Amino acid sequence: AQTYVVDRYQDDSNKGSLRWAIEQANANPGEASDILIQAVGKAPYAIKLNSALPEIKAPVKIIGTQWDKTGEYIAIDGSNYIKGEGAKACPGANPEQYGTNVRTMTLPGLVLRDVNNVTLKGLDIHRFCIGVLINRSSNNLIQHNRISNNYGGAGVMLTGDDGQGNPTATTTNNNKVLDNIFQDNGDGLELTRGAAFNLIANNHFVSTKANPEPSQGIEILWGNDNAVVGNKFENYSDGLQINWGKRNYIAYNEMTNNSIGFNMTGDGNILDSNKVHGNRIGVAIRSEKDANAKITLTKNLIWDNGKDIKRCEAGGSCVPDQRLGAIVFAVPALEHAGFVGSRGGGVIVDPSKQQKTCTQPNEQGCNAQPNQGIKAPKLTANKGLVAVEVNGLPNQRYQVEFFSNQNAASKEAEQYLGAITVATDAQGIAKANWKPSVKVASITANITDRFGATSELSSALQTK
Amino acid sequence: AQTYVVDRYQDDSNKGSLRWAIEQANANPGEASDILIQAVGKAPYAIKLNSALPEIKAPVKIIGTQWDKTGEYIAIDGSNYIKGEGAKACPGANPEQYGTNVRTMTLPGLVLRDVNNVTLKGLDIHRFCIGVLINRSSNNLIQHNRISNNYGGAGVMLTGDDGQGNPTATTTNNNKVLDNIFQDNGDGLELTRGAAFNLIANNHFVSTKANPEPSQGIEILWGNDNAVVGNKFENYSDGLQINWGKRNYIAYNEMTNNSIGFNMTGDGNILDSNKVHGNRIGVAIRSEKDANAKITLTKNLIWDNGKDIKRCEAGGSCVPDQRLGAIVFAVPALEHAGFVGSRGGGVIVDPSKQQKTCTQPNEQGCNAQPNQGIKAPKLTANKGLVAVEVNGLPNQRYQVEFFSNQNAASKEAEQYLGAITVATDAQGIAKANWKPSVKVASITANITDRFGATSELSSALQTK
Amino acid sequence: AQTYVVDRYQDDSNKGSLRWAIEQANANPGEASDILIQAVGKAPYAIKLNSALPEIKAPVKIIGTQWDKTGEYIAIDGSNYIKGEGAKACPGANPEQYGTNVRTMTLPGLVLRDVNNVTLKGLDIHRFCIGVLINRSSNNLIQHNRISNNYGGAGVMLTGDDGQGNPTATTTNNNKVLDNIFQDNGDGLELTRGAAFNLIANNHFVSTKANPEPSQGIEILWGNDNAVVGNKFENYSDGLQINWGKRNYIAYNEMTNNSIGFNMTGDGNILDSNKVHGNRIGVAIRSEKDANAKITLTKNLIWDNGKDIKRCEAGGSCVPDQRLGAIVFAVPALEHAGFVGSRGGGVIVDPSKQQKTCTQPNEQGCNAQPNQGIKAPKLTANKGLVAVEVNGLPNQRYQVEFFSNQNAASKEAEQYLGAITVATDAQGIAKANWKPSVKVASITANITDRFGATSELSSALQTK
Amino acid sequence: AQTYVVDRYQDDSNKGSLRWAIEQANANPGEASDILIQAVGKAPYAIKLNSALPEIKAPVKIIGTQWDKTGEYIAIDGSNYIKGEGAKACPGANPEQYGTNVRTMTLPGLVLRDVNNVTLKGLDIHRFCIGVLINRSSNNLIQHNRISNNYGGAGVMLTGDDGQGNPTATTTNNNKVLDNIFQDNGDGLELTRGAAFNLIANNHFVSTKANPEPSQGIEILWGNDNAVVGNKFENYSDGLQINWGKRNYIAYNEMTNNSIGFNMTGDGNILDSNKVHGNRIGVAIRSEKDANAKITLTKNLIWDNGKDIKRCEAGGSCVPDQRLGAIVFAVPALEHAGFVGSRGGGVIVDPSKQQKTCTQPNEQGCNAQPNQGIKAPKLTANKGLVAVEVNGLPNQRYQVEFFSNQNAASKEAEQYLGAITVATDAQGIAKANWKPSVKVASITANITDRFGATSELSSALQTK
Ligand SMILES: [Ca+2]
Ligand SMILES: [Ca+2]
Ligand SMILES: [Ca+2]
Ligand SMILES: [Ca+2]
Ligand SMILES: [Ca+2]
Ligand SMILES: [Ca+2]
Ligand SMILES: [Ca+2]
Ligand SMILES: [Ca+2]
Repeated sequence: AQTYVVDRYQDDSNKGSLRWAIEQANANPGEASDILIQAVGKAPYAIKLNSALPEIKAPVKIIGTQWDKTGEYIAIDGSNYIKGEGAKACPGANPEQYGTNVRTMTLPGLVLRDVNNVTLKGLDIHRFCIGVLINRSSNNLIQHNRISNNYGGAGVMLTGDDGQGNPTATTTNNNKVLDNIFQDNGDGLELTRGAAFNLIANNHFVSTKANPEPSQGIEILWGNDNAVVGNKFENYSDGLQINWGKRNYIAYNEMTNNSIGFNMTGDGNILDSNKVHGNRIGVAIRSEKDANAKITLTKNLIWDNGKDIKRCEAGGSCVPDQRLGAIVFAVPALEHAGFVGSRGGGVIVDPSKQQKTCTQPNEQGCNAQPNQGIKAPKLTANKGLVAVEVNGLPNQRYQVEFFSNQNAASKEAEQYLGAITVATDAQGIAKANWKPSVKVASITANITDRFGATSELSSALQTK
Repeated sequence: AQTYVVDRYQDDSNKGSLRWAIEQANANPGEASDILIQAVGKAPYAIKLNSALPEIKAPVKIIGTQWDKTGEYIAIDGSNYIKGEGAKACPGANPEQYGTNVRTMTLPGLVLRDVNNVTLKGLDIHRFCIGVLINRSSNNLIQHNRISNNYGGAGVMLTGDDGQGNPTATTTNNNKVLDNIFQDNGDGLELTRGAAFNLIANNHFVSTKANPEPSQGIEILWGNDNAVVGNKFENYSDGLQINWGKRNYIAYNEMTNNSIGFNMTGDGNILDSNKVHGNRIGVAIRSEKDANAKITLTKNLIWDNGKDIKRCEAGGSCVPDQRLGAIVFAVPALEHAGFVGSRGGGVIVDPSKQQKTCTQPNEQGCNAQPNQGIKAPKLTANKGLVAVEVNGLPNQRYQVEFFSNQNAASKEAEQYLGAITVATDAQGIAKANWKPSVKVASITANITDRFGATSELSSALQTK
Repeated sequence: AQTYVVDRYQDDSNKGSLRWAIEQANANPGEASDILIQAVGKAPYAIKLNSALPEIKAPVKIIGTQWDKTGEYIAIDGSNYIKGEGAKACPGANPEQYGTNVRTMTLPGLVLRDVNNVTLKGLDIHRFCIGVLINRSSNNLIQHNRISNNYGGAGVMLTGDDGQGNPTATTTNNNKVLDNIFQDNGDGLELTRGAAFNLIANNHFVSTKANPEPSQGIEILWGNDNAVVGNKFENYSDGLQINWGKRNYIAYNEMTNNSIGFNMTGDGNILDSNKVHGNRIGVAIRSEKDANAKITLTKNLIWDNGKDIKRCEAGGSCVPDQRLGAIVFAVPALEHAGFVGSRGGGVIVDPSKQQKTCTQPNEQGCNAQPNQGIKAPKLTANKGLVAVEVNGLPNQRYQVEFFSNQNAASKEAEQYLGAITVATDAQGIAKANWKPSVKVASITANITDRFGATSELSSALQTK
Repeated sequence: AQTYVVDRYQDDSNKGSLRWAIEQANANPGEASDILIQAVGKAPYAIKLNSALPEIKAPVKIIGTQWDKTGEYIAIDGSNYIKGEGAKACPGANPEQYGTNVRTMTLPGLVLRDVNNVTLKGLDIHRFCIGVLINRSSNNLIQHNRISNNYGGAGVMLTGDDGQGNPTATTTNNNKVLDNIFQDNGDGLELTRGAAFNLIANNHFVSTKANPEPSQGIEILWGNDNAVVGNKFENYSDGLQINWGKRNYIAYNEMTNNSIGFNMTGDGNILDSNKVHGNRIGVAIRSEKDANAKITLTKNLIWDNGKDIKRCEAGGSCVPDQRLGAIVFAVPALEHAGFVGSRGGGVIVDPSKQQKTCTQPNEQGCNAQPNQGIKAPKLTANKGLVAVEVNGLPNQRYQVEFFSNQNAASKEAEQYLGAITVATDAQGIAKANWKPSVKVASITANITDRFGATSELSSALQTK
């Protein structure tokens, strides 16, 4: 009824199996049950399934108990029933589409749907299409797990999908995802279709050359009001990509060796104090249909980008003549004309549907320049002070953030120096002087308007 | 019905006043209304109230519109009707008790109760007892405000109090508190009595010599499952104090010039990657009645403490012979025997109710050593390598974290060097060698057991 | 009514005959009656029956009273009505099958069925097919008898057979079989189809060249929870063979001149302190469908085997290239592919039904290596001490038993030296040193895991 | 419902305790439940109870899980609630009586009453009065446990007591007691008041100087039809004592350093092939009221006795002028006149109740010489052969067993040489010659009559 020992790694409905334990817990939906998976035989430890597990329908804890003793995971492996090679193993909702960058809820290892308060600890969710599907499911806890080699939807997919494809705002919330290793998953983790107020923190999102399609470490696709804090993202096309999700607080993450560190859209998203380095582009902000979306950047250390890392599975930058740097507007993705890379397994997008970024203000049938076309400030040396000039809307507040680099040739933002607040006059101009806190080589600055839209960096100002 | 301009700083119910606008919005509880407060007259700008505003009962946005133009706040000031000197201005639920370190919901400036989706922007909530009371109220947004000189309950109090004093878990949730300056409030911000899944981020919590009773920057008192990220905490008795709240994720905060940086209790709380420096004690972990509480510390930079900062308004360290350092167990607070400082305005605690921390095996009538008495590891220099010895329970996982200091005399944790995972044998011993990543002066380490309990730091090892 | 004298060795229903006495006792099922068979004429003494006796249906004692005076038996001889030569005299349940190694309850001398508390003493149950059939019959006593030349089912068959062929667990129990000579019976004694908690002790089970089919001294075929103690077993194919009976305690028996001493399967069976010598194989442990069966050996003296004794009537070892020794896994029997010998009189097994023992871990359609593939330990000389290495599962108890031989070339287990208890670490390794108790020539050891599975013997270590 | 983890060594009714688990299992009497006791803290491991556990009322397995990993026991300790020193801690049914040698069912650690199929594994049942009470309870399994320091009834007491003190024959049966260490228990194990068909095997029954009253390793007191095989008995007053229990098969046990090895009464008991050495008396056979009781000895190796080991807690031999040796008739115990030692804690026997052994054949008011006064045979050297003369009843079978000693002065039975069968003539005489199998120093012999009564040993015959 309440504790179920799993002392056999066979996949059948007889006492001792993981399947059995789940079927037992499911017959007591009211009871909070602990499913305790023992170590059996010798490392490595794996339950190789022969069919999909039944969906989880009780507030259970599935604990790989070996982690408590040696830090080793107990795998739950779908490779026996999920045949195929790479992303071809994972059909989408349309069966001619396959992989991770297509609508799909296919072939999950563990399904948390219409249920709450599930804990997963000590497991390796290995070689499914979706590792863990969390759908209309809240107050769950996923920590001290490995999530590996899931080549379909995502390693962990939190989606508020109502069934019909519409988002829900109050169903897939308040989940925690802590201290997990996400390795070689097409998309590491998805927050999508209304999933909100979730905490994703202190995880390692890593891809290697083994990954069939290295796409997004985290993809936020119409997911909202989440917190993404203190994670590391390596070797993906985009470390984190937002597709029209809103009001997510993304802070103190490290994004490195991706094509793009942060691939951004969506009104109200904030990147705060992240370390973004060793990418082709640090932060990209794309044009989108919502011309009132403001994407905020504050205190981010963004440096040592412009690396030749062209990796473009439904994101990233592979356009050869693409403008590189710390923060770059109007970078194209899957939905944009000019984009170079895969748009998804077995997908053809119609050139008639590919969106264009407006190059003149009155232009029609295009997405506005993002962040309402806000312009980087101008820096000039002025008798040992740094003089900043802001060009924006009239009678408005602007937050000027200053950054330094120890390399005098660098034109990015290696160290954060501090900020000031300025008010434009009736022509939209504001000037101000600012003494450096330290003695430094080059200085950049950007601005954030009253709605939270942040500009690109100014040209570097070289001192001496 | 939907937009209400406030063009008069008088406090009356006639068209144009803040009071009027709120009364109007309250008569349309279904309608989301914007209350837009204009600049009137000359800076500084203040609406000096003559009585409590009516409680907010509609999903409104109260915007100080001057912030959008020059970054200046429009104050809402209770000093006309909240007379008294210091904390004596603010009676508690018991009227002979006063101030911030007592049960109180008295004399708030704005009451958000039994209502959701309220936004406050551009305001200075000045000289009330509680600045903003959020009580059984969810999905609110408090940003770009100043919260000043509130000497009662807290600058912002999020409490699930049911009225009788019992917590509620589903009423006071999913709130955001972002980019605010909290200055000279007795308690900067409270998360209490069940308030959960809130995000408190990128705020400055500061106290000056003007503060009548400088207590806790943030106090978590039976508040749970919250995220506290990227804030700065200066000059309080405790930067952040937890009193028996559970499972809060506290990360990437700076705690400086407090008596205690983090004053901790409560099962499942995690301090991750915080900067804790210039305090008497960096992190204190108190004994408590729940002997199964595990408090986790991981990757925290804790250094330059042991300062002579004795400031003890319901927390802090003022005990003269108190052991100082980075991480210290069994520090007393208000509920503990041996404590030195105020236990609250007009409160006498009975010496019969003051709790003691057990010093001896088999001792009775006391709280166990916290974190289940976990012991710091032993470091020894060993053929150019650093040898660690772990002493814990048998056949268990332990996470050894290594820290370095560039000062060879420092015995704390200035820079985080990395971690290894070890398994104890049948006597509860594990050894491991570990080469420093860099060439450094002194090295410390701690351990975290399988339940998330983290030890104090080892003795420093000087390399020479 | 209560005592019936048998003073005539004719077989008829008139007063004085054995038949008469049994018919009389049967008409008083409530009365415990003594049937006292006198000596009549001169030795040898025999009642030569002309038809089957009626089945026994009262709690009688059938006493051959001559044993009380001179130790001579009074025979009950079926050779007049059981014609045929050898095993061909004894059809099975299927009449085209014949002999002892087939399902059969045919042609018994005395039938103890649906009755309890029968004593047989002082008799020679001679030349029937089954000597004494005990079937759904309990609390009986069989001692000081001879059981001879029964070439069908068994000399004594205790079976819980319900009639249809299914076992019963509570019907054929608590019987005792003590101080009898079982000579030249195909199967000496059977414990089968649920018969449990019986005591078989201090009997001599012997076969000579007269025996048509010398099979199993004792066969346990789905018999459980019995005790088999202090018997001698000579000249059979298997001294004692278990076929999937469970939890029998087999101890302090002598097995000699058999092809196999103990031919073992069945979860929970324990061989304790037996003397097993002068056989082709001492103890064989077969593969079986129950992959969780653990067969335990402890303190057995097993030596002087590897004899050229190929005798394989439904057991034994006749495979020419068969690995020989003290304890050998995966030896084939009747149900196994590769087996060499009779599979039963008039039985053809289908090559499609013959079971194979898996030779690789992932192999399909085969029985696992028995005792879960437990491996013999490794012995090495180590500064005059004996160093043992165990390779097993991680964090487990193993019981290492040491044995010596006075012949330095012997690789078996002549004398039992003592045991130690070791705990494997996280790689499944344990080492231990052990000084011999005596000064001896060669040393072997085995291991028993926590589930009671015992390994084969290690390579011999010669001390020099 | 089915598996209950015990992860806390506190004694209370809250989740995790042993008490809790038992209360839970008791509410599902139909469910077979596993109670799994974890290792908690550091070795040694003990649950110190504060009150009696509730009686066990479900077919549970109580497993100390640590044994599976390192061979260590988890103790269940009654010393907190069972105060007193030594046997004085344990009142009997009469409260002025105390200890182990009195009617008592007081203060058990685990009560198995009116319930079946209980397994105990991996535990140390420490410092109760009765360790485990098995009373009207069957098909239980007790293995791999320690049973220590129980100074009342017995370490393990199997009794068919109906409550009033009357035996039951069908209630306390088919239990197994295997591979346990019984240490410093007053009475190691009891089979009493009708308990039958139990198997007690491969246990170590040991007493040290710590034992307050070292009485009987095993006491059989009106227990019947049991098997006691392959155990070791050291340092008690009697290794094994039978008090009027019947038809027990006691075989292949080692009895050493006791005052008496086997202290015997009771019709139908058989001692077969035991090793009895280093005691004051090897085997004692007492007089008793049942003058038809026959006690059998066959193939026992009994030598090196006559040691000065006077230890007489309700058995043993302490009479100073007592006849010593291998097999001795008419040794007194508790119920006999002439006895020297304790007759039980706080027991006074009335000299009017003390039984006397008849010294003349038709003497009145006394117990007959045991084994019907059977006389040892007479041996004489006869031209290199050994001539035996038997003096017994007329026209009877006698089984002559021959024994040798390698010491020519020894008059006991060190090695078993073989047996012959003789028939007395009308004067009760039988003579026979017998060549020794080996060349040996001295030879003894005894006889066993047709009813199973065995004599003492003859005078030794010295061969030269
Ligand atoms: Ca994607
Ligand atoms: Ca995806
Ligand atoms: Ca406070
Ligand atoms: Ca307060
Ligand atoms: Ca057979
Ligand atoms: Ca047979
Ligand atoms: Ca006793
Ligand atoms: Ca007793």
